[PDB]
Amino acid sequence: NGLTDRDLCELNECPLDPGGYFIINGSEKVLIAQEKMATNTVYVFAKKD
DNA sequence: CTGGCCCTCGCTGTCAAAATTGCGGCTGGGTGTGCGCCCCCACCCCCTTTTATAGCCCCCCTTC
Repeated sequence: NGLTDRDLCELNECPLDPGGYFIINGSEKVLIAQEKMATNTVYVFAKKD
C-alpha cells in the first residue's frame, strides 16, 4: 500500500504494476466490471412482440 | 301423405396457445475441477477396585 518505489524494487515487485488484481493459486485473476440494468428506477419499454 | 317452422344436437373451421428444433467455418492458447431425519439392533467402552511409578496440573491455602 504505502511502499515507495525503492521498497517495491527491493521486494521484487514492479513499481509500474498498477495492481488491481487478485492472486489465486498463483494466477493473477482480474474481475471485469459487469453491466446490469439500473435498479430502483421505473423503465417503460416497447415490447411489440 | 305432404309442406312450413324452430329445436337439440353433430360436426366443422378457425383461432389460439403450448411445445419444438436450430442458431458459420477453421485455429491457437491458458486454467480450472471432480443426501438427510429419526429410529432400532449389535458390539464395545467405561463404570469400579487394587498397586507401583512420575510429570503435570487443579484447587485451596497462605503470604504480604
